Amino acid sequence: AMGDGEMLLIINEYGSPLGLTALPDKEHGGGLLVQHVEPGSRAERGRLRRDDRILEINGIKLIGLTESQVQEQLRRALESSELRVRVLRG
Amino acid sequence: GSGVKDGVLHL
Repeated sequence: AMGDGEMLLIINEYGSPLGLTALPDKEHGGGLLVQHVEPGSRAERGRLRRDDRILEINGIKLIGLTESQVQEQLRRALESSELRVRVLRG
Repeated sequence: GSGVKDGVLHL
C-alpha cells in the first residue's frame, strides 16, 4: 500500500547480535524506534537507520501488540534465517 | 534471548 514504508532485509546470524538498539515507540502509535545501528553490522547492511520506526517483522504487524508480545515476536523472528522488516524512515 | 533493559532492546 502507498504510505506503508520500506521493506528491508536483514540476514540473521544465529547467536550473534545484528547491531540494532531499539525502544518501544510510545509517542507515535507503536512499533519500535531505532536508536542506534552499529557500523558494519548486519542491520546496517540491511539499510536500517537511526529514527526508523519498525512497523512489522516477518509479516507480523507490531502496532496494537503489547510490549511483551512484541518482545516475543522478536524472539520468534530471531529463530529464522532472515528478518523482513518494514520501516517508516525518520 | 534477553538483551532487554527497561524496555530498550539490543538485537
